[PDB]
Amino acid sequence: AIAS
Amino acid sequence: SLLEFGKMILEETGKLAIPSYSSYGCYCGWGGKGTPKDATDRCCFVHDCCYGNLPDCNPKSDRYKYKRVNGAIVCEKGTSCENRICECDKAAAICFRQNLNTYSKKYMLYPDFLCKGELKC
Repeated sequence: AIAS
Repeated sequence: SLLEFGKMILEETGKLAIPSYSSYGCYCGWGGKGTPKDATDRCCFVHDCCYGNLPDCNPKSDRYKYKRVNGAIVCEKGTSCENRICECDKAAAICFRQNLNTYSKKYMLYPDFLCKGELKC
């Protein structure tokens, strides 16, 4: 997926 | 890229960037409005602003390199975008570290409608  | 920003966050905060900072406050992970809820959220807000300065780069997918010199994050030479992106992440990670003490769980999975207000970079 993702972080900020 | 998202793979690196993530690993960077873990080393720094011992927290998995996936739960922890993917749906925190108003700017952690998506998010594009309102007033940051706290420091950590401010961090994300800035990080998101940081990416805003690189219109023609691709943060989420361009990979870069970085080493640690005694824990000091060091962005290595790469493309102009990669270097700049690496710097933006670097900051976020430090920010996160610096505010661990105020990380609040009540800000995980925060509902959209609670993010009201306006804020410019």
